[PDB]
Amino acid sequence: NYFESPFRGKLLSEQVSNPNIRVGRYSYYSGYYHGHSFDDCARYLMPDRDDVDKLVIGSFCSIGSGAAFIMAGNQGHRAEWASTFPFHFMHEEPAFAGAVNGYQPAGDTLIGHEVWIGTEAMFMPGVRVGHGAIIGSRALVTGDVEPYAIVGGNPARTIRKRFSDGDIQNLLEMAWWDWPLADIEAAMPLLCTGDIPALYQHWKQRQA
Amino acid sequence: NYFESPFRGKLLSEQVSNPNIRVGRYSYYSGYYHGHSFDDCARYLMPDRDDVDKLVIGSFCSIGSGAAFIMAGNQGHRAEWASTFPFHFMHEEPAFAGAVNGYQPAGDTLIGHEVWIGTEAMFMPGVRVGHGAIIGSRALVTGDVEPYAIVGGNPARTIRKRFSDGDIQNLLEMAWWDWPLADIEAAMPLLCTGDIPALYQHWKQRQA
Amino acid sequence: NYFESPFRGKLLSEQVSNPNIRVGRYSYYSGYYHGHSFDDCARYLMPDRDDVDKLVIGSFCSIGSGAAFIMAGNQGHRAEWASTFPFHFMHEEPAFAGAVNGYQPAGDTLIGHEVWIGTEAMFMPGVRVGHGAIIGSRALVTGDVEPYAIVGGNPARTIRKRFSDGDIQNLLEMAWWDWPLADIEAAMPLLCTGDIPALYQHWKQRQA
Ligand SMILES: CCNC(=O)CCNC(=O)[C@H](O)C(C)(C)COP(=O)(O)OP(=O)(O)OC[C@H]1O[C@@H](n2cnc3c(N)ncnc32)[C@H](O)[C@@H]1OP(=O)(O)O
Ligand SMILES: CCNC(=O)CCNC(=O)[C@H](O)C(C)(C)COP(=O)(O)OP(=O)(O)OC[C@H]1O[C@@H](n2cnc3c(N)ncnc32)[C@H](O)[C@@H]1OP(=O)(O)O
Ligand SMILES: CCNC(=O)CCNC(=O)[C@H](O)C(C)(C)COP(=O)(O)OP(=O)(O)OC[C@H]1O[C@@H](n2cnc3c(N)ncnc32)[C@H](O)[C@@H]1OP(=O)(O)O
Ligand SMILES: O=C(N[C@H](CO)[C@H](O)c1ccc([N+](=O)[O-])cc1)C(Cl)Cl
Ligand SMILES: O=C(N[C@H](CO)[C@H](O)c1ccc([N+](=O)[O-])cc1)C(Cl)Cl
Ligand SMILES: O=C(N[C@H](CO)[C@H](O)c1ccc([N+](=O)[O-])cc1)C(Cl)Cl
Repeated sequence: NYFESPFRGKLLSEQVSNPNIRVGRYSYYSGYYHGHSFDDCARYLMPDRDDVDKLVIGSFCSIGSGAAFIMAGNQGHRAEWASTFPFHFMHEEPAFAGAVNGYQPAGDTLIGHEVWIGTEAMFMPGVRVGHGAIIGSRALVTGDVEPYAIVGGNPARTIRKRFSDGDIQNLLEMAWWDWPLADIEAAMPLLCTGDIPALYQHWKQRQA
Repeated sequence: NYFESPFRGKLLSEQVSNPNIRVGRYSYYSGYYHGHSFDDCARYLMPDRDDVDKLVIGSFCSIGSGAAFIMAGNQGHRAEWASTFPFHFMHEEPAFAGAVNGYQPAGDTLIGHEVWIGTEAMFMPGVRVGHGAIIGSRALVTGDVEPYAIVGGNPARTIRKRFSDGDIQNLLEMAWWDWPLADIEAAMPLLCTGDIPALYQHWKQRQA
Repeated sequence: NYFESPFRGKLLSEQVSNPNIRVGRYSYYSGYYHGHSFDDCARYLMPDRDDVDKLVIGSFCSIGSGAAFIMAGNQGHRAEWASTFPFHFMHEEPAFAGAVNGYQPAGDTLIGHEVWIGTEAMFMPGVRVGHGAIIGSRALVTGDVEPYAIVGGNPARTIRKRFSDGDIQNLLEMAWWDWPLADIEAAMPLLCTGDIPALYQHWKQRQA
């Protein structure tokens, strides 16, 4: 097992290896219950091409065991053609030669900052998860998620948002995830409360 | 790992081994992310009896990693009896001797032709998936699916059908999945479009 | 593989090892399709502390392969604070020193008697499943379940109850799961039917 205990995961920056996975600071993944390194979480991601959708993960994300990001767009299957069979890809059968390539990209999968993904959640290709969002365990994400939204279910739904629209707006304005570590340690006492307005002030103050 | 890469699966005809799994041509399974051969996808399927429900898979199916077909009907559990405990099966405890066998078959699980199953989809016992249907990833199929229907969710729902009722009817009439490989290669250019009516004509023509 | 066959599981009492998992008699788990012993089914459960929520499982339960019980309450993450990042736990970065511990227990997870859990069902922290309940496969349980209720889905829903409200009430009154094995073998013929009223009488009789 890549992990020594269920209670201690390892940084993304120290286990990612596919060049198409760009991870941010402090972000981590604890997958003892699935034994494999974060790399294998990005399914169907080619480390060999640069013409493909990439998995981008913000900073301070906490990724739960077994999470999975389905990549490679449609994988060559086209529901809108008469046949969803990847003829073009079965290069070993001649009959299927003239077969055209039905593959088509879906765009980078983006995971914002401070996103908490529950064990075994699965993201479809091309979705974009907003900052602070919380992805429920086993939630199957079929689309974009709003910042600070709480989703869950198959298909994933917004259960509610973490803070007030206004609070959210403030949180987005000060983007503490881009703050110099020194300021993070400074505002620390306030990061451990739900007093966004307090935190906002402390911010505005120091900015001076 | 039974598979060498996430981007290349192997034919069903070349890995199936349980006598109760009947697979069609070109149908395949790509399960690098789950390491095991297709055989273990048919859960609780006995290769030793012939008095059991069988997993039948049509031709040109594309089965995603981790797919799973729950077999053995009710497995001896009966929700309608005073106790769902398989007394009859705990043959090691005498008290549970007179226990009657609550096992009961549910019927062959049938997967039509050209069915695209998403990674980690799970089918309950006895369901029948129609031709061309698309099974969303992680979708839990609790019942029959219509030809060309797109299902997904836990429990799985029809999101929509791939083509028009009429188009569908045409597609079912020419069953290109039973066409001689030679004709398949012939109509190939048209199989890579969504012009069912065009394809229908090309068919009717050649039939002459 | 801890198991020799998909058709024969092993008692809980003979494989559990974490001191915080209290299992009842005859209860068992058949997880050949997931290879690991029941112990690893209780995720994030510390065998080293006694100040933590425990997984309690009643008697005569039939636990399906891959079932999973998410423990450790919130795991230190607090959706209601400005940041769901477990600062207090990243003890290797000084900036995050004053970080307060956001961990908070959710209470023992309780699985009543005669509960039939489907392969791959997942229970959230703190839920309490009532006696006789049936948990559908892949069902994600986000809350309490009623005795004799049938749930399923992500999130799990009650599909219906196994017996009549009255029948249920009778079943709860005679709690056959606490009956001396001798009486269990006696009423055996009636335990293999859906005649709760018959069973009730047979009970009342013998009680005399
Ligand atoms: C690292 C591994 N850790 C994990 O995977 C744990 C991550 N935790 C989760 O995903 C949690 O379930 C959540 C944070 C979403 C739960 O938060 P919270 O306690 O606020 O949800 P609640 O318990 O108040 O329930 C609120 C609603 O959310 C729903 N809900 C909770 N978790 C989920 C989930 N994973 N998927 C879908 N719905 C969910 C409940 O069904 C409920 O509403 P209902 O009674 O109308 O059906
Ligand atoms: C071999 C491994 N490959 C795979 O597993 C990939 C298979 N692909 C899938 O299962 C795909 O998600 C689908 C083909 C179903 C998506 O197709 P499509 O793009 O037409 O769905 P859309 O993105 O238009 O969304 C349409 C609806 O389908 C739903 N949907 C998509 N995928 C799923 C799924 N797996 N389960 C349930 N619902 C789904 C969406 O929630 C949406 O409706 P909403 O906004 O009202 O909630
Ligand atoms: C040890 C490994 N064994 C297993 O995992 C098998 C356990 N079996 C299950 O979980 C079964 O699916 C059940 C016992 C729940 C099915 O029982 P039953 O046959 O009475 O359900 P039905 O087939 O009558 O269908 C009734 C409803 O339950 C729903 N249902 C059945 N199984 C599930 C499930 N796992 N999750 C959610 N809903 C479910 C169906 O969708 C259906 O209603 P709908 O047509 O309105 O959508
Ligand atoms: O095995 C094959 N395809 C599967 C998907 O059905 C394989 O996992 C895959 C995934 C992505 C892909 N792509 O998008 O380039 C190609 C093949 C074809 Cl080569 Cl037959
Ligand atoms: O272990 C047992 N049963 C499980 C299901 O609870 C086993 O996986 C199984 C599956 C199917 C079956 N059948 O239908 O013949 C019997 C046992 C009994 Cl032997 Cl205690
Ligand atoms: O790796 C870590 N935490 C994860 C959860 O994000 C680990 O799986 C865990 C689970 C439970 C826990 N607890 O509640 O005591 C602590 C860490 C922190 Cl040490 Cl960075």
